[PDB]
Amino acid sequence: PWADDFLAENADIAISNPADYKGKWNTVFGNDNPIHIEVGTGKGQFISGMAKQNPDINYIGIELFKSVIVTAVQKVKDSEAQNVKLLNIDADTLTDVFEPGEVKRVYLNFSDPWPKKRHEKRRLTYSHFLKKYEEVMGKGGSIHFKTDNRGLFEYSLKSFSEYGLLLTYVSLDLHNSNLEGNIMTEYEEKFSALGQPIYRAEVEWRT
Amino acid sequence: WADDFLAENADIAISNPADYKGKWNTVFGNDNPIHIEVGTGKGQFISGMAKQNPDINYIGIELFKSVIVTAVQKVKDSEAQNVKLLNIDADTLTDVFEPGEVKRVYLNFSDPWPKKRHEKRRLTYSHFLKKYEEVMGKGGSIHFKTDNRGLFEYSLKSFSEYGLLLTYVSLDLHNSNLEGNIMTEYEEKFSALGQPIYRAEVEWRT
Ligand SMILES: Nc1ncnc2c1ncn2[C@@H]1O[C@H](CSCC[C@H](N)C(=O)O)[C@@H](O)[C@H]1O
Ligand SMILES: Nc1ncnc2c1ncn2[C@@H]1O[C@H](CSCC[C@H](N)C(=O)O)[C@@H](O)[C@H]1O
Repeated sequence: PWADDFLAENADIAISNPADYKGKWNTVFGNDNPIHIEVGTGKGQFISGMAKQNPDINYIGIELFKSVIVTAVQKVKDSEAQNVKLLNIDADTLTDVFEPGEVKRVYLNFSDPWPKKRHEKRRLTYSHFLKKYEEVMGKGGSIHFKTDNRGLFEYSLKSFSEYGLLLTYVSLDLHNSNLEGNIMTEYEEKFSALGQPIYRAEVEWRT
Repeated sequence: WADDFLAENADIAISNPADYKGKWNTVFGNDNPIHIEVGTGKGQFISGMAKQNPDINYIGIELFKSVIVTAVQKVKDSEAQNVKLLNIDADTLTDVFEPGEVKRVYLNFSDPWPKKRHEKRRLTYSHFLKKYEEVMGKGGSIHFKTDNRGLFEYSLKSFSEYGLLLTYVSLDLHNSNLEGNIMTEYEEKFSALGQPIYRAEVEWRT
């Protein structure tokens, strides 16, 4: 039972035309709380938790795989969170969806590592996407990155440094470094069970 | 008192390094690049890198004379002539080298000084980052490896805040194949129990 008409019925959580609201996302939520976005909201357990945890922040999740954003809309439907919208769009469309400074933070969780050299350009921490984040947040923004992948994290650290961003937080073992209020992602729960360390970085723009 | 073998081996352990500021090419006899290690220890590292790379001039610094003696002995057993050693504190680096005279600085398993009041004693603190810039110029780099998650985590932020560019970073050095890697004494000990060894390379922006 493949369900795509499901996303049309819940068009109040899954905005089927997000480009229309560029510059006007404050009207979409009804308040001017800061908008934080997650670029890879696979299954929406994280975004839902951060919403319930922080009612005074407006969360917008982005997902490319429609097979999995469906699960995300269901978690937002169950959590009854009213400060969560979801976009089934590609990260390259960020500048068509948000005006500079409309976004205040970007959350990156367990993104695809694309280990091969030819696929650096597809990594969500590559300078192309680093630019897209600068273009929607301005220089008053930050990136909150967590991943299990040593390769992707190692690369991301260099990529942040090369782009000129300031490292304000870095953990090389998140579940042994006490972080108050940490919402685990689906991928975080599984690789945590595996006893593998989870890396976390906070990176922000210089001003 | 006494018990110093350093006077007899004054050709490896330079007992007056401030005299040679600006003139270290005369101390070696060539213009091979000068790499320095801060916090040498028993000298296993500096000796290995010297024998491995005869075309680089290595100068190791150590504060405790009890342990630099072991370092001069390892340099004595190896036949490397491109190793000098200084029994001095990292602060006097600007009294020993002219800007641009040093090309790289090696930091291995430095003291972490975990509590906040002793941040200023850490060898990756902005004070020392300046001292390294002042002896290397903008053409220098730092090659840091340590077992300490705390110190590495801090150092990465410290490098970023100071404005240095991260060109290499390993969060598991013995699973990331590094070809020219010479293990330090402390590296061998913390390698036991499989603790991960972190490594970073940072260089100045231009
Ligand atoms: N360019 C892009 N735009 C949007 N989503 C993307 C993307 N590239 C990858 N993704 C999505 O990002 C997710 C990363 S894997 C799942 C991560 C999730 N935070 C978790 O921890 O469970 C995948 O669902 C993938 O399809
Ligand atoms: N400011 C300073 N100047 C010089 N040496 C210092 C120093 N602070 C600490 N040290 C020395 O640096 C060493 C740190 S322990 C590391 C030993 C060696 N690098 C190894 O990896 O095996 C100790 O010998 C300590 O006494």
